[PDB]
Amino acid sequence: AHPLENAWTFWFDNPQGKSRQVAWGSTIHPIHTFSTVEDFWGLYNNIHNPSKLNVGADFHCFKNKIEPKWEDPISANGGKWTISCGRGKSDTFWLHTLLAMIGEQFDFGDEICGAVVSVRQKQERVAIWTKNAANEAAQISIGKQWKEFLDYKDSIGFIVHEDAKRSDKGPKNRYTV
Ligand SMILES: C[n+]1cn([C@@H]2O[C@H](COP(=O)(O)OP(=O)(O)O)[C@@H](O)[C@H]2O)c2nc(N)[nH]c(=O)c21
Repeated sequence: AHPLENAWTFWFDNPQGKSRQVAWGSTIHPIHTFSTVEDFWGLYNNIHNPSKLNVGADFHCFKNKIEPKWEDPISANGGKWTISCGRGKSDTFWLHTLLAMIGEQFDFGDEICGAVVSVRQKQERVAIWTKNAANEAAQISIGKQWKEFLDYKDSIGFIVHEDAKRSDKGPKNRYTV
């Protein structure tokens, strides 16, 4: 078996139609933990790809003990890069995102906390979470390489978690790569 540098945990949360504004993530839960390339596949192969997910469901893959929540102390000062695409057109983007992450392919690897693919009504988004948004140099690098890894050519934005918390209005991208 080929061991990974870091352990990872798959997370999942299917609201089942319930609103996401009330008691958010009260059901988010871990699914599987893996620490080798082979184990990663065995899990990935027997797990619903993004395209098979119902509206409202969220699939996450975080490093070590980090949880898919803004309130997590590890992501307290972080943010995230997002890519949006049509319904059922994120299977590959998500896959490559996972491989690049577990592969420790990023120049500022420490920053990487995990990834989350969100399935919605008329769109699907894949987002990679980072530790320090105040570090513009690192984030710009993470963003560019991520697009490079997924061979994405459209501009993307980085949204600080503190701005995402804004329940009053949509968050404005801090950076764009
Ligand atoms: C990711 N996330 C989402 N929420 C809540 O869930 C809402 C919806 O978040 P979403 O479903 O990720 O975005 P969407 O509805 O545009 O598809 C957010 O506006 C917050 O009210 C969150 N609330 C907390 N406390 N922590 C989180 O990480 C978090």
